[PDB]
Amino acid sequence: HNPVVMVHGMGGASYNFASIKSYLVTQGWDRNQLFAIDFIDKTGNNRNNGPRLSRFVKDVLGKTGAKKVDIVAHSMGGANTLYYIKNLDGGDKIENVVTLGGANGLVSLRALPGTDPNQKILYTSVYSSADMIVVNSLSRLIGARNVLIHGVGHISLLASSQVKGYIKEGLNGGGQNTNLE
Ligand SMILES: O=C([O-])CC(=O)C(=O)O
Repeated sequence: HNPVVMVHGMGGASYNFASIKSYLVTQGWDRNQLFAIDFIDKTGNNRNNGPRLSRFVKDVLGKTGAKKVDIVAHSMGGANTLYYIKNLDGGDKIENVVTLGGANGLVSLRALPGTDPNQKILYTSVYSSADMIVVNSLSRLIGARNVLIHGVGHISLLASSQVKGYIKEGLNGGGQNTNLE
């Protein structure tokens, strides 16, 4: 497995991912390869969070020696991740992306393939018809594996067993990117 970088949303914190971390450890990920960022700007502005994410990923690669990271992102964390890929230095550093209720369309409505010609970035976008915070048209990405679930609220995306199964599938290479390179 690649190291996993977990990216919180507006008003969030690294401890938002505590239950997802516990799940992944019981499914075979090493606790020492799971990394969750804490942004300073809790309002989610890309001009702050994009560069902070860039440096965090650089640090993770430097301390693990991995070639690429995988990303799990919640709400505005999805937009921050896409900004890093689109405008900054993330195009060749990411393999698998999973967004949970992502506010992705504030940056892109396309699953951006990145810049490694040997390997397109693969995406799973999970969103819920019961999400009262992020409308689903912001979460769906053309070219991704888009997964619509029902009955789970925006915060419960971080606890739901059904959501965790899709995270596992995405981190094991089960996302998609059917866009052109
Ligand atoms: O694009 C690159 O590989 C250079 C880079 O990540 C950085 O400036 O830290």
